[PDB]
Amino acid sequence: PHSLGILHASYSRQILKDVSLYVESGQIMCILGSSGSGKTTLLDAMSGRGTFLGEVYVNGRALRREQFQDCFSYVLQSDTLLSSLTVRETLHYTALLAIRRGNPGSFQKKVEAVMAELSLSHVADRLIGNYSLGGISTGERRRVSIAAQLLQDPKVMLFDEPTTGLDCMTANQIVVLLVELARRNRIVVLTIHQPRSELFQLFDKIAILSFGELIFCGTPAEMLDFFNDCGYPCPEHSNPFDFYMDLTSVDTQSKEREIETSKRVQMIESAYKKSAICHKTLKNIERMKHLKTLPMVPFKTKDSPGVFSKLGVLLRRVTRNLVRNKLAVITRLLQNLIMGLFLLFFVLRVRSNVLKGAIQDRVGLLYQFVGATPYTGMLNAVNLFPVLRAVSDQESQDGLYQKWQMMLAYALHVLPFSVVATMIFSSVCYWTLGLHPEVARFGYFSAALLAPHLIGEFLTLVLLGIVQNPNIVNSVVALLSIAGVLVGSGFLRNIQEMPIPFKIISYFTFQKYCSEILVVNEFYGLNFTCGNPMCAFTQGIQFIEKTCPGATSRFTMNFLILYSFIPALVILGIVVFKIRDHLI
Amino acid sequence: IQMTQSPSSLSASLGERVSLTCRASQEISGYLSWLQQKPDGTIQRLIYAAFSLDSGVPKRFSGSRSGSDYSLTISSLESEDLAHYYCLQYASYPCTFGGGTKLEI
Amino acid sequence: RLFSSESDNSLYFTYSGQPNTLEVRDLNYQVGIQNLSFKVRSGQMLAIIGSSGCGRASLLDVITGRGKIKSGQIWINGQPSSPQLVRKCVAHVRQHNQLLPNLTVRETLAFIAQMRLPRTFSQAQRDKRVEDVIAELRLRQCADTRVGNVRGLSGGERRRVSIGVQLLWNPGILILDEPTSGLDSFTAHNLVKTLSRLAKGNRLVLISLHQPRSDIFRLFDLVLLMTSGTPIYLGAAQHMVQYFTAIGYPCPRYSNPADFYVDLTMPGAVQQFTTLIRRQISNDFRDLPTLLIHGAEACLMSMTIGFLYFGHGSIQLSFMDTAALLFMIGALIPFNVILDVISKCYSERAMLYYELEDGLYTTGPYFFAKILGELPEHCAYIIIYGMPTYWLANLRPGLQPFLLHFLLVWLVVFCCRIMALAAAALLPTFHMASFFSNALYNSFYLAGGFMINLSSLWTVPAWISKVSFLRWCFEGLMKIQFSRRGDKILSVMELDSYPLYAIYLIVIGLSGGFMVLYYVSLRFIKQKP
Amino acid sequence: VKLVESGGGLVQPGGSLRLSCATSGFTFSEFFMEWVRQPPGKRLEWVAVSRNEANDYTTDYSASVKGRFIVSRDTSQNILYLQMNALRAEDTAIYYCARDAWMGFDYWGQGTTV
Ligand SMILES: CC(C)CCC[C@@H](C)[C@H]1CC[C@H]2[C@@H]3CC=C4C[C@@H](O)CC[C@]4(C)[C@H]3CC[C@]12C
Repeated sequence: PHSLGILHASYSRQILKDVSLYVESGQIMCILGSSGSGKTTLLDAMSGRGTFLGEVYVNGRALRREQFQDCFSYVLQSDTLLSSLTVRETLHYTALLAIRRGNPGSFQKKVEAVMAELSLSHVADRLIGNYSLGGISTGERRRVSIAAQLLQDPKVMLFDEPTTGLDCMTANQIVVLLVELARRNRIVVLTIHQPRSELFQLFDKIAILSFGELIFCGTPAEMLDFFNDCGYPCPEHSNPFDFYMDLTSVDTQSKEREIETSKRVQMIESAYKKSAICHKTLKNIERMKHLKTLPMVPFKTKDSPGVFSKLGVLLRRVTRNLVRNKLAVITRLLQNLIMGLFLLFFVLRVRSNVLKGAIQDRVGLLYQFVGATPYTGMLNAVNLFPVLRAVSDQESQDGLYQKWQMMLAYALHVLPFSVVATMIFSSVCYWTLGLHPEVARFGYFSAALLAPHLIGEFLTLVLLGIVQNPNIVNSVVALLSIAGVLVGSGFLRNIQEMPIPFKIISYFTFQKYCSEILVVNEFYGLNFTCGNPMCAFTQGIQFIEKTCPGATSRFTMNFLILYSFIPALVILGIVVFKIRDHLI
Repeated sequence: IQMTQSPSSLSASLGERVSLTCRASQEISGYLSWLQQKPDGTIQRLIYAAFSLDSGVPKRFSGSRSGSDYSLTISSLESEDLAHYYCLQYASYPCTFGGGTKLEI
Repeated sequence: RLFSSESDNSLYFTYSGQPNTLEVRDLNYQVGIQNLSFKVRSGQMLAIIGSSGCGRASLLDVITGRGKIKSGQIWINGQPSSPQLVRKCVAHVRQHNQLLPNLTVRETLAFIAQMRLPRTFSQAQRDKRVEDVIAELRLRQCADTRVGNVRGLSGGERRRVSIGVQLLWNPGILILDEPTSGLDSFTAHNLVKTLSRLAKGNRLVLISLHQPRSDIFRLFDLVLLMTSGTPIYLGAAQHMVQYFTAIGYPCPRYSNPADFYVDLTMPGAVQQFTTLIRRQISNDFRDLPTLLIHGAEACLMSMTIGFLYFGHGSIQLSFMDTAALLFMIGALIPFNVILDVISKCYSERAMLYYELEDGLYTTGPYFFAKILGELPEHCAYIIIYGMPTYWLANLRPGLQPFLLHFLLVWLVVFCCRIMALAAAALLPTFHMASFFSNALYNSFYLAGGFMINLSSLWTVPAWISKVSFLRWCFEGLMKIQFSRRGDKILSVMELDSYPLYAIYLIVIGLSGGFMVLYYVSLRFIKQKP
Repeated sequence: VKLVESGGGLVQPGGSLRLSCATSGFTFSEFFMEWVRQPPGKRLEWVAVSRNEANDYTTDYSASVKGRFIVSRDTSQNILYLQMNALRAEDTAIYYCARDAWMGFDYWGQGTTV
């Protein structure tokens, strides 16, 4: 039988103070405490996630602070899953990210095994979705999470409030399932916020934490025995859980009751320290450590696969999640189309035969396109990324993959959709407007409107990777795009006359190059008539030289410069995502 | 709540101004009153809520609050000012009185 | 002896009047609740435990009249239940507290008393009522502390402040929905003891609680056990077990009985307006971060517009450059203005709905109160955004053109603020309201006379520009800047067919129409959260 | 508003005593009635309180004299009565009879020496 032993553990202003526990396989240990108990910190300490003292013996071997990840599993409370996926597909993706053996046969075997073990075979081919729209229940989501955690075949598991946020039905069922997994030759340590009265005799060991101090730890029968030996017998029909919680809690509403409760808690802790249960636990730990006849620490199943394999798996996962959601694809493919139709409802034509509104409408169209493509990119990024970011920062602590790989897969799966959307919007709106009908100019316009879309999308992606609130990122990207289209473009400022700082700022924005390319492509071979106030621009070359004199000779280079803003930022995002694993 | 009154003794004469201080251990939010005990035994409240005066009291007494210190200031000292003075809090249960002040001239 | 018991058992604010009653006879609720029937009288505390509530509405909501059509009969004080009768005799304290953060307890209680007590009561009577409410709930040590969610008070203190607010008008029937939600064990015990002490007088208090674990079930007077809308027990809690063992269902030792049985299955309009505007001003002028952020963003945008179009130096600004500068000055403010207004409106929706449903005011004084409360900080924003940019751009010197530009910018931003208010009052959610607002803003932006010449519009875009404040603002700025300097440049364009006062009157009419739309949306549409 | 106290004397430890407080000029059932003593070594200490008609004429005493001092009231004549049992241990004071405690101690009496 395996064993877990925490000896003289501490954490620091101080959260833990000489915590020592001992659990075995086949038993289940529950932990209770108040708001200032520190059980979540203890769980994060044993799970290996800023100084930590004490030692952790697993199967007698004293494990370091580095091997905590390879032995202890942790089930979180968020329970974030993709909506447009099934149980079988999600478990297969998780196994491919964790296990790498060969043919998918063993993957399917493990998937159906962990589904039949946790009663997930009847809902194996059903979409997860949401419990409020007709999808699977919350208990089924928790079971899917537990199965994904068990796919790595662990032995010591930790549970951070698996019953909160659920009904009494689901809470009791999940408690029964955890008792099942614990009785199936495993170690399970779970935390409960408010246990019920019928769960008192179900657990094997019950511990209480108060301000980081262990008040008591033992069997419920020995718990009642020690509590009645102290002089506080539990009255009948009083839910002994809450009674022993309030008996070991501090009431901070005045300065005298607080001292009284502190003295009571200290006296109970002192009586527990001088009892036989703590001595028995200590001698059991130091005896199981020096046995030298038991096996060593059982580790996880498989190593971590290659970078390219995990990247491809994540790309396939996000592609399947995007395709199965029609709303997201429709939005990504129709945002630019709705924008173009809204602009056509106002413009509806350009008058290339008279100076009344030709240059005016053309500059307006270019400005609106340059100001609207990054807006749509940012909208798509804010609408589609946060769920993938949550999945990534939830699954990265398990040692499956990295976050920058997820960002790269997101970029790779949003590239072709944005390309197709921009191409469709251009092919629908360009020919009707009558803006120099041609094929090469059409392709140049399509590329010059596709590049800033990707630039803004990647900028919003990086900002959402570094900033948590999506609305702040939305507002900041909107303001930045407005400032860029206002300053970098020479439509309204005459860059040849703007001040030096603004002229320097305009060289770092893609809006300048985009506007220059669009002007060179539009006003190159077109003629104008005014049949004095504005008729000094009878030819488009004059307006080009007025706006951007030497742009017609820097066209191709400009394109390259545009294509220099797409990949580099992505690289920066990687670095940004690295900072992510140093900020959470 | 413990009420510390200052000073325990003071010497003054006609025409000068006296200021007694009362300090509370906790916050009472201005729920403080002042009691005056004459040498014969007659007790009478002069100021309630530390800012308002009762009916039938001379206008020479007044009260103010600086931080956590409630100051009872009496101006134009007269012969009617030889007595004992106490501060009283009634914002929390039980009600506790002040240490006292022997205003002698 | 584990809980605090060094408390005062005195009653400082009791109920004066006849005892109130509440009768429910064979009530059934659909769209669950089947055969609900009980009778409570003043002086008793009824706690409904179990799984109560069919959908988004609780049992108290369906018995009080909110919520889905009843099929029974409810009697309030001998008379049948009615919305006006419930508003006059029944008070409700929900589980979500909605109080202004920048106010204290005493000021909030005084405002609620002034908005609730009749006009014949003197100021001394209102002060005495506030003091009695404070002393009844033991809030004398926090009467000068702010209720900010900011440190402010605690959870139990905020709950007590809410109970005192709902108890200022001396109700005869009080109802509470989850009062101990999110509180500590000692705080919940003290709150239950305070509610029992309030019920000790001549009031009828009803409480909805989900799980009275150990002590909340012991401190109960009358309990009602519900399972899927069906009642099981109705009577004293201390005998509940003695009832079940009388039927053949004993409670095991060391087990809560509740869970074991649950799992088994006057004054006027001007006064109200004055109090509302005073409360709004006092709550707004104490929010330093928001005002600082607004001033910072205003100064930033104004100064960057001034530096981008810096008129001083070697070369002067051209005609098209000045046109673009004026268009940007007209079109940059609306985005931030609408965003701030929508956020500030949706940050108060639940509180406004509760105050409108409880009967404090009826959409008459709130309109002018909000207008006059947003007026001063909006005027300061207009100053900071408009005056320290006219000199940086080196525009037409003088006093009259500068004042006219300032007034036009102020009127346009006020019209934008009223439009954002109407958009917030028209749609229930933040996202759709912001989307409709940005759609209208971009439509008015494309309707300007700077991008599509204001002449290549056949019927519909021309009619849109006729009601577009951005186009009128641009035309007014152009007429102020270029006329009498000069008229031929405005004559070759289409910005000389409307004089200055005509544009001002058109802007005023658009503002009035937006105000009428906002008032209609506030009066005819419920501001449900 | 007038409060006069009477019934004071000297009594050996082990006996019992009853002091009276006559009130005039206000409604006796609509206001509290407090006994607040002042021993010489002491500064000032409230001992007994009796609530109004709204509290069912409930009484209360401090922990220093909880169990030995009993306050009662006669509404027919508006008279406060204070019965002390086992006195003279440290119960030598100038006991005063006041009206309101939660609204500030106002309209004090004259006090009787025991
Ligand atoms: C429910 C809560 C979170 C309300 C959310 C309000 C947020 C989303 C609103 C309110 C405050 C707003 C921000 C405050 C002001 C600024 C500063 C400006 O230079 C950038 C815009 C920015 C940053 C706004 C973005 C939008 C904003 C973030």
